[PDB]
Amino acid sequence: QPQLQESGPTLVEASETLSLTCAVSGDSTAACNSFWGWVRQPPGKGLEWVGSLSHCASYWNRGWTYHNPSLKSRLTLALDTPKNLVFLKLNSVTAADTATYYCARFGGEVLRYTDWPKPAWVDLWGRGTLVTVSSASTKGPSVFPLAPSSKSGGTAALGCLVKDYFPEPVTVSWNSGALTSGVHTFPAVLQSSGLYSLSSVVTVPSSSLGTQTYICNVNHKPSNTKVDKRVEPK
Amino acid sequence: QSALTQPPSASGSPGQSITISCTGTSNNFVSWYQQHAGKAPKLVIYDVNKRPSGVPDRFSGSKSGNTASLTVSGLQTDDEAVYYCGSLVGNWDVIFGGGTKLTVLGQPKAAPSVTLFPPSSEELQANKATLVCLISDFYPGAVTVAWKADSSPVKAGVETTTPSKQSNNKYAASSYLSLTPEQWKSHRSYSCQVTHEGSTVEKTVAP
Amino acid sequence: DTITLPCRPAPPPHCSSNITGLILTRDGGNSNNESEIFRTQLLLNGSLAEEEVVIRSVNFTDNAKSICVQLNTSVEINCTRPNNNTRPGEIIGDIRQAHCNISRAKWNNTLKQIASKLREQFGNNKTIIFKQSSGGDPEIVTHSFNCGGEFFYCDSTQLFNSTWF
Ligand SMILES: *[C@@H]1O[C@H](CO)[C@@H](O[C@@H]2O[C@H](CO)[C@@H](O[C@@H]3O[C@H](CO[C@H]4O[C@H](CO[C@H]5O[C@H](CO)[C@@H](O)[C@H](O)[C@@H]5O[C@H]5O[C@H](CO)[C@@H](O)[C@H](O)[C@@H]5O)[C@@H](O)[C@H](O[C@H]5O[C@H](CO)[C@@H](O)[C@H](O)[C@@H]5O)[C@@H]4O)[C@@H](O)[C@H](O[C@H]4O[C@H](CO)[C@@H](O)[C@H](O)[C@@H]4O[C@H]4O[C@H](CO)[C@@H](O)[C@H](O)[C@@H]4O[C@H]4O[C@H](CO)[C@@H](O)[C@H](O)[C@@H]4O)[C@@H]3O)[C@H](O)[C@H]2NC(C)=O)[C@H](O)[C@H]1NC(C)=O
Ligand SMILES: *[C@@H]1O[C@H](CO)[C@@H](O[C@@H]2O[C@H](CO)[C@@H](O[C@@H]3O[C@H](CO[C@H]4O[C@H](CO[C@H]5O[C@H](CO)[C@@H](O)[C@H](O)[C@@H]5O)[C@@H](O)[C@H](O[C@H]5O[C@H](CO)[C@@H](O)[C@H](O)[C@@H]5O)[C@@H]4O)[C@@H](O)[C@H](O[C@H]4O[C@H](CO)[C@@H](O)[C@H](O)[C@@H]4O)[C@@H]3O)[C@H](O)[C@H]2NC(C)=O)[C@H](O)[C@H]1NC(C)=O
Repeated sequence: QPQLQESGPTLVEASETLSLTCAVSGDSTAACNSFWGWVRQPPGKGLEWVGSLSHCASYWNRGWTYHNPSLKSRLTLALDTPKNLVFLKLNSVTAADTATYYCARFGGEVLRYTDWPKPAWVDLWGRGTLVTVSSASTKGPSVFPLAPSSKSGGTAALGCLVKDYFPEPVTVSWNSGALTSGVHTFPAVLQSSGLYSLSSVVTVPSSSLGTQTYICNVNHKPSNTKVDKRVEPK
Repeated sequence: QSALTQPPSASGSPGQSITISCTGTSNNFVSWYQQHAGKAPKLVIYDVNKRPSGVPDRFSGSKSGNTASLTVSGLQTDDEAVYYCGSLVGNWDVIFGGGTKLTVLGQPKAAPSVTLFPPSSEELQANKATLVCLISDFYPGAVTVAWKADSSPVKAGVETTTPSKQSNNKYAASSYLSLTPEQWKSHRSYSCQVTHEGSTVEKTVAP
Repeated sequence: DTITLPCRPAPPPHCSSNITGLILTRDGGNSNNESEIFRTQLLLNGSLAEEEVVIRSVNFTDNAKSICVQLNTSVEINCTRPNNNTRPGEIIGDIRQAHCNISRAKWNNTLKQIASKLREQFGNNKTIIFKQSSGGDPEIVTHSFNCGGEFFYCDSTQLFNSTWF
């Protein structure tokens, strides 16, 4: 029933303004019982509070907005009471701002409060989306075949190197979907140079070597790369 | 910055009961969260002691002095998750702990398998040299990688990466060593060490 | 900065009236210097004096008789209670409490005018003491008056806890 839906650019560029929008369904943002906001989580790091608001006011204000002191300087929180939308604007972004941003529904000592409302817990969460901040431009992957042994344990392993490229992802298939059993592909590596890099690996018998060769099938949509390479040992 | 003090990891076997701590909460606006790897967090407790809808009675809240405590009694497969604690602070600000990483035991100890690869003929043409160590099929998912040149250890060009779970329930990772073709041809042999629960597994390549 | 006297009920979330006068009645136990307390208790929306506080009494010598205080300057009294009624039937938002607001210095500057006028009616040698009410009825200890048509009582004390000269 109540569902929070995150939306926006999954790949913002460095020093630009990050923007995300939540689509509330199953609750009214107009309702006085809770606050609405966000909670971010860096790749393999803790949950960080971002901030929250609610238009439900008192005699001295026209609503309430609460910010994380450090993120205050670079953020704007917004509420579209009738369109049932929540907004986040985060200006001048660094790779330090790369996180899975979650749309949060805050509960606590909200509805009937003394002096001010105390929202303290994220009662209803969203699926969350990963934003990737980068100070790097698109580059094609350098394809190099990785030759195995000539003369381990009956069946040996060979792979294909997917060097320096940006952005993610990449798809490598062996002999255009000819082999499924004894097939493997390794994940990417974020380079110190802001670039990306990965590889794949396949295990095949020694008797097949000779007139029968192996070719990996590389695919990259942004830089427009689809170059395949044959593998031969020495 | 400011964070609640939660132990980094914790373990129990199925049937057993685990009790994980959280320090820094002077009030009662204390909350606990459940995080499944490759998923979003789900609240399991609020106002110290209170459970939300359709959350089992085995999940419990406690708070003595400045320390809050969650208790998972009668552990099961679906309990293996990351547990965070949270509390209100100062006026209206909100904090989270570091999160405790829970592990449900009873998964056979598995040994890794390395597949190191020296550079290619086409790669050296562009004045480059990169060696890739391919570690796979290990349990638990916590491995350390070290690189060497003949006998002496290497500290430059290391780009080790976080492990990942495979289709066969095991974990896998890869460390990427990028150097110059000059230092590759002078030093004959190149060793790659991978340490798994005390015991290490070695591989080596020389042209 | 300002004083806040605690109140108990409702129903007007406005009032914002002015203080015109005050009801005083002293008790037994003279010792060396006279002490006075309030006893109704305060007047609102009446008739203020021309220049400076005008004070008279039924019997100045008798302790049992009421003493009249007619101020020159109107002392602002802003009163409120939790207003939000939009959601039936329970109230929502700030619960605070029922309270009446006055400015710290504004009352003290009006109180010193009474103090100086209280010296001359007893041949100077001023040592004016303001203490809590004797009792009798719950309307005497808690200021029972009218504002916005209705009659409601609430404690002061904070207003009469000073000794002058
Ligand atoms: C009858 O008479 C009564 C008097 O007798 C009278 O009562 C008065 O009522 C008025 C309202 O009607 C009251 O005024 C309001 O007070 C609010 C709360 O004030 C307290 O808190 C603030 C903030 O305190 C924290 O933050 C600062 C800065 O970081 C620190 O310095 C503090 O130490 C404290 O820090 C903790 O919390 C932080 C956040 O959680 C943490 O980061 C931190 O680590 C700490 O844990 C203080 O500034 C106040 O202090 C002042 O007063 C004391 C009094 O003793 C002085 O000694 C002192 O010098 C100060 O002057 C106080 O302690 C105010 O928030 C509120 O102001 C806001 O609203 C107006 C609206 O017009 C805005 O213009 C203004 O900018 C403020 O907006 C911010 O806050 C609101 C929420 O309040 C947000 O929604 C808004 O988005 C904005 O937030 C942004 O900034 C926040 C920080 O402020 C930040 O947290 C957010 O993240 C965000 O980015 C207003 O002034 C008044 O206090 C009453 N007085 C009394 C005595 O009762 C009554 O009305 C009368 N009756 C009637 C019916 O009329
Ligand atoms: C006292 O307590 C009450 C709560 O009982 C509290 O009221 C809230 O106050 C805030 C602040 O003003 C209100 O928020 C405003 O909403 C404006 C739009 O209002 C209309 O739409 C609301 C939501 O849409 C309905 O329809 C959509 C359809 O698509 C649906 O999804 C929604 O779920 C929802 O059903 C709706 O709730 C609202 O209804 C109220 O008013 C009607 C009469 O008009 C009344 O019959 C209802 O009972 C109800 O009270 C209405 O139809 C919005 O424009 C506004 O402003 C924004 O923009 C300006 C730009 O300058 C900013 O100034 C402002 O900060 C906003 O950004 C504002 O957000 C909220 O809806 C109140 N209502 C409720 C029920 O919570 C009071 O504030 C408290 N305080 C006091 C003392 O009054």
